[PDB]
Amino acid sequence: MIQLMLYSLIITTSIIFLNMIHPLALGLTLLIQTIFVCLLTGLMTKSFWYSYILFLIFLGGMLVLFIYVTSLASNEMFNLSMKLTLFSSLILIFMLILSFIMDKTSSSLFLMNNDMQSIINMNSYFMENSLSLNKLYNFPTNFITILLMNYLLITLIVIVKITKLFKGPIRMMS
Amino acid sequence: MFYMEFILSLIGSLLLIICVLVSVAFLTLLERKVLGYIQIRKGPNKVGLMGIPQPFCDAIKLFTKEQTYPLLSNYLSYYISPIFSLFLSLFVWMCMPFFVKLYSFNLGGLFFLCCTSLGVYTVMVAGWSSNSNYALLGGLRAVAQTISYEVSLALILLSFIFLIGSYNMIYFFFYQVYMWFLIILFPMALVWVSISLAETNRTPFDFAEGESELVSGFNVEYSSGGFALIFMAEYASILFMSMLFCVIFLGCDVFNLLFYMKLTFISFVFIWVRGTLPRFRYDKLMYLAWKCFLSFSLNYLLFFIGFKILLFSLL
Amino acid sequence: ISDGSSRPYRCKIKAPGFAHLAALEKIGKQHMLADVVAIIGTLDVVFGEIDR
Amino acid sequence: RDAFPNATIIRPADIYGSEDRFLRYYAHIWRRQFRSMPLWHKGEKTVKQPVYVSDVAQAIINAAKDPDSAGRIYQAVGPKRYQLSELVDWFHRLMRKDQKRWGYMRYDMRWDPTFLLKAKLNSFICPGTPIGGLHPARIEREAVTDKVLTGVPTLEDLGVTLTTMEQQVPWELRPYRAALYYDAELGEFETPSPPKCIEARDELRLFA
Amino acid sequence: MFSIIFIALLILLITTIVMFLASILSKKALIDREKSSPFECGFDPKSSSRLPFSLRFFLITIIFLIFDVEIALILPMIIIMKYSNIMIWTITSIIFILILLIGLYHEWNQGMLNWSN
Amino acid sequence: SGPVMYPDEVTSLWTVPPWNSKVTPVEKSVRNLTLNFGPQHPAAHGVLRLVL
Amino acid sequence: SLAVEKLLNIDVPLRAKYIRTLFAEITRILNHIMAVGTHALDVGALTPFFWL
Ligand SMILES: COC1=C(OC)C(=O)C(C/C=C(\C)CC/C=C(\C)CC/C=C(\C)CC/C=C(\C)CC/C=C(/C)CC/C=C(\C)CC/C=C(\C)CC/C=C(\C)CC/C=C(\C)CCC=C(C)C)=C(C)C1=O
Ligand SMILES: CCCCCCCCCCCCCCCCCC(=O)OC[C@H](COP(=O)(O)OCCN)OC(=O)CCCCCCCCCCCCCCCCC
Ligand SMILES: CCCCCCCCCC(=O)OC[C@H](COP(=O)(O)OCCC(C)C)OC(=O)CCCCCCC
Ligand SMILES: CCCCCCCCCCCC
Ligand SMILES: CCCCCCCCCCCC
Repeated sequence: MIQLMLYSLIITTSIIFLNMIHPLALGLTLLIQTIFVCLLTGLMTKSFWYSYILFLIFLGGMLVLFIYVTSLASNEMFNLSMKLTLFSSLILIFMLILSFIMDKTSSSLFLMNNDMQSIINMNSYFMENSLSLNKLYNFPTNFITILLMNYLLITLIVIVKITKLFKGPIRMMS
Repeated sequence: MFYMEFILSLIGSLLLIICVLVSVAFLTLLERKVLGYIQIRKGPNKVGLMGIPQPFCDAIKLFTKEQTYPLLSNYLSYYISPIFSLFLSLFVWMCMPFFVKLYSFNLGGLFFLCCTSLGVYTVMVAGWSSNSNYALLGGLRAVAQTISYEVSLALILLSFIFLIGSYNMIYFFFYQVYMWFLIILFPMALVWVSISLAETNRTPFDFAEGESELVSGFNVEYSSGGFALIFMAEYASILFMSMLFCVIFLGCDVFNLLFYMKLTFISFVFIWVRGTLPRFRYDKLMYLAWKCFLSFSLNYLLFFIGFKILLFSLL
Repeated sequence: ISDGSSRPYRCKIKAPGFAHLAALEKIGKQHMLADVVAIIGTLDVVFGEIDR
Repeated sequence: RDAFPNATIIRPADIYGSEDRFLRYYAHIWRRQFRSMPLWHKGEKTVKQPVYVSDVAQAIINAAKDPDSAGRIYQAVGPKRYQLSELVDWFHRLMRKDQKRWGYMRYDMRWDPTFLLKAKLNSFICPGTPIGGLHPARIEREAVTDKVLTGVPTLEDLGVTLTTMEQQVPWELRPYRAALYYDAELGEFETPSPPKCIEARDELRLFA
Repeated sequence: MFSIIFIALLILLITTIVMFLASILSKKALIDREKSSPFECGFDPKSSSRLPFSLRFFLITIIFLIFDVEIALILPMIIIMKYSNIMIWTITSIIFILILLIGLYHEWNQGMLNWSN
Repeated sequence: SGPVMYPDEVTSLWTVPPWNSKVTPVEKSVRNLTLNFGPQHPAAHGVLRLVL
Repeated sequence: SLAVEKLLNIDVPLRAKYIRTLFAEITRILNHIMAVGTHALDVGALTPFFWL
C-alpha cells in the first residue's frame, strides 16, 4: 500500500517537475522527489544503506545549486496556475483510488527484501550491509576503487583549472 | 508485528516529543539563568516563584502577538519553513538510543547526518523567503557554514564509528562499560564541541543569526510564532548535540540519572562557550573547517585505521 | 570667539571622531562586513560630538 | 432629526481609503474563490459612486465651521459614477492581477451557492470581526446601487473639493499588488488604463 | 521504516497544528501600509534582495561537493574490515586517505581554499 | 570573403568571424548591492547610516 | 573651562587643578570601559561588557 502511494506521489511530483519554469520550484520538487525515491529504493534492498547514501549525495549537491540560484536567476517571477493544481489533485486522488482497489500482491516488487529471503540462506544472517559493500574493498574490484580515487583527484584538478579563482567572484553582469 | 508495539512506539515517541519541548523551554530558562551568572548579574527571578514560569511568560506572549504579513516576501514559502525546522529538529530525536526498543536504528549516524543537513535547509529557505537583505545574508552565511562543517562532521563521526565497528549507537554502550571515550578522543572532544556549535548555529559560530554583524540574521522578518518555532528548533538541536556529546564521549547508559545530569552539564557547557568566547568570521570558519579540522580528521582516521588493524590481529 | 558681550559669538567643537569617520572610507574599504563592524568600534565615535 | 432639531446629517456612499472595508474587502483572500472573483450580476447591474475618506472628513470639518449647515442633509459622493465590474477589473489591473498570468476571472455570484455558505460560516465562527469583512450585510451593501436625490446638496455645497480615484487608488492598492518580490524595471509592468465612467444615458439604458 | 513515515507525518501534523494555533490566538490588528515593508534597518531599501549575489567561494562549494561524494565511499569500510582480506583493505584505506591528503594539501599549496577576492 | 559561400536573406546580415580565433570578453558595468547599516543596527551605535 | 579661562586670563588653584586631573582620568577609565564593552559587543564578547 505504501509502495503504490510512493508510485502515485512520484508520478504527481514528476508532472509538477516537468511543468515548473522557476529553478526554486524545480529544487523543491526534486527535494520531495528524492525523498520519495530514497524511500522507494529502500523497499527493494535488504538493508537501507544506499537510500541514506543517495540522500547525503542529493543534499550535498543542491546546497551548492541554491547559491547559484541566488547568484544567477535570483529575480524571476513565480506563476501559480489553477490548471496544474486541479490536474495534480485529480490524478493524485485517482491513483490513490486505483491503488486502493488494486491487488497489492501483483503490484508489489519481485526484488527480495531481508525478510523475503528464506531461512536457509546463511548469508542473510550476517551483518546487513557487509556482503553487499564487500566488493568495493575486495581483490577483483579494488582497482576500480583506485580508479575512482584518481578520477576524483582529476575531477578536482579540472574544477580548479576551469574555475579560475583569481579572476574574481561570479554574479550576473560581472 | 505485534499490535501493542506500534501503540507503545507511538506513545514513547509522543512522550519524547513533549518532554523535549518542555526541556527546550527549561533550556531557555537555564541559559537565561546561568548566562546571567556567567556575568555578575542574576537570572530571571521576579516572575512566578523564583523565575521557574518565565518560559511560560515567554511562550504566552509569543503565541498572542501579531503575526507579521510581510510585503515583498513569498508568504506561502515564509509560513511553512519554521514548521519544517521544528519538524526536523524533533524528528532527529527519534535517533535516541533507548535500552528498550524505541526504534531499531541500525544506521543512526546516517539518519543524524540526513536530519543535520535538512535543518540547515529549513534555515536557508526561511532566510531567502523573508525578502530582506539581512535575511538573505544570514541564509547565505548558514549555507557557507554548513558547507564548511559538513564533511568535517562526517569524517570525525567515522573515526568514532571505527572504535565501535557498527553504525548502531547502542553499541556505544558496550564499548564504554569500563571507561568513557573522553580519555581517547579529547582532541575530538574539542573538535566535536567546535562542530556541534557550528551545527546548532551557536557562539563562536553564530553567523546565521547575528546580532551585531547583521540584525537578528535570518530571523529579521519572523515574529510571534515563526520566531518561536525557529527558536525551539535551534534549542532542540542544542539538546540533541548535547545528548550526542554524552553518547559518544561519555557513558551511553540511559537507566542512570547521571546520564541526564551529564546532559544538563553539557548543555551548561553549550551556554558556557557562548558566554566566554567572541564570535569568529565565517571566512575564518571556512579556513578552519577545511585546513585544520578536515586534515586532523583524515590524519587521526589514519591513526584509527592502523590501530584497528593492530587490534584485530591481537584478537 | 567672543564679541565682548555676555554671550559667545561663535563656539566650534572639534570632534575627535569626525576625522576618524572621514577616513573610515579608506580604512574600511576592501574588508569583510564583520571587519567593517569591528573597524567602526576601533575608531571611537559617539555621534553626538560628530553631529554637534 | 426628531430628537436633535438641527443636526447636520451627512449621507456618504461607499468610502475608500487606507484601513477601509471597500478596497480591503475586494483585496482579501476570503472574498475571491480559487483566484476567481464572484460578483452579483457579474458587476454590470450595480452602479456605485464611492467617496474618498479625507473628502468626508473635510466635509465634516466644513460642516462644523459653517453654522449654516445645521439642519441639512448633505450627499457625500465622488465626482464620477462607475459600475462595479469596471471598478473590480480596474482594481485587479492596479493589483497586477491580469487575466493570463494570475488567472483572474469574473463570474456571476448568483450561480454560486458555496460563497453564501462561506460568508455565513465566516460570520458565525468568528468571535469578533469577520475575516476580510465578509458578511451578508456587506453583500447587501455592495449589491445596492448608489442613487442620489435631486434637490439634496452634495459636497460641493460644503466647499470641499472631491478626489478622483485615479489620484489615490493607484497608491492605495500598492501594498495589495501581486508579485512584489520581483525586482521589476521601469518598463516591466505597464501602467493600466483608467476605468470607464458611466454617464446618465448609459445608466438609464442599463437600468431599463 | 513504515513506522518512521507515520511518526514523521505525525510530527509534521503536530507542528502544523501548533503553528495554526499560534496564528489563531495571535492578535488580529489591521495591516498598515509601511508595517509590512522589509526592515532594512529603518530606511528605504534602494534594492530588492532578489538582486544577484556575488559568490566568492564557488571553488570551495564544488570542492565540498567532490569531497562529499568522497565521504560516500569511506562509510562502507567500517563493516568490510571483519569480512575481507586485511592486506587489500589496508592498501585501499591508506591509499584512499593519502590521496585525499595529497589533494587537500596540494590545493592548500596553490591557495585555492582561499576565497576569491 | 563573406561569412558563407552563398549568402541567403537571413545569412547575409551576418559579419565575418575574426581572423584571430581569440575573442576577448568585454568589460561590462556592474551594479553592486546597496545595503545600509542604518540607525537601528547595534553596530551602527544608534544614529549612524552607513550606505555600504 | 580652559577655553573660557584662557579668554578671561584667570588662573585656577592647585586643588581645583588636582580635582580636574583626578576626575579627568576617572572619566578616561569610563570612556575606555565604554570603548572596550562596545568593541566586545561588536566583535561578539557579551561578558566583559557587564564585567566592566
Ligand atoms: C557606544 O555606542 C553605542 C550606543 O550609543 C550610546 C547605543 O545606544 C547602543 C545600543 C544598546 C542599547 C540600547 C542597550 C545595550 C544592549 C544590550 C546590553 C543587549 C545585550 C544583552 C543580551 C543580548 C541579553 C543576554 C543574552 C541572553 C540572556 C540569551 C537569551 C536571550 C533571549 C532573548 C532568549 C529568550 C527567548 C525565548 C525564551 C523565546 C520564547 C519561546 C519559548 C519559551 C518556546 C518554548 C516552549 C515551551 C517551553 C513550552 C511549549 C510546549 C509545547 C508546545 C508542548 C506542550 C504540550 C503539552 C500537552 C504539555 C550600542 C550597541 C552602541 O554601541
Ligand atoms: C518538504 C517540502 C514540502 C513542500 C510542500 C508543503 C505543502 C504544505 C501544505 C501547503 C498548503 C497551502 C495552503 C495555503 C492557504 C493560504 C494561502 C495564503 O497565502 O493565505 C494568506 C493568508 C494571509 O496572508 P496575506 O494577507 O496574503 O499576506 C501576504 C501579503 N504579502 O495567510 C494566512 O492566513 C496564514 C495561514 C493561516 C492558516 C489557518 C487555517 C485555519 C485553522 C485550521 C485549524 C486550526 C486548529 C488549531 C487547534 C486544533 C486543536 C485540536
Ligand atoms: C518530510 C520528510 C523529510 C525528510 C526525511 C528524510 C529521512 C532520511 C532519508 C531516508 O531516506 O531515510 C531512510 C530511513 C530508513 O530507515 P532507517 O534505516 O533509518 O531505520 C529502520 C527503521 C523502524 C527499524 C527504525 O527512512 C526514514 O528515515 C523515513 C523517512 C520518512 C519520511 C516521511 C515523509 C515522506
Ligand atoms: C479551481 C477551480 C476554480 C473554478 C472557479 C469557477 C470558474 C468558473 C468559470 C466559468 C466559465 C468562464
Ligand atoms: C467551490 C466551487 C465553486 C464553483 C463556482 C462556479 C460554478 C459554475 C457552474 C454553475 C452552474 C449553475
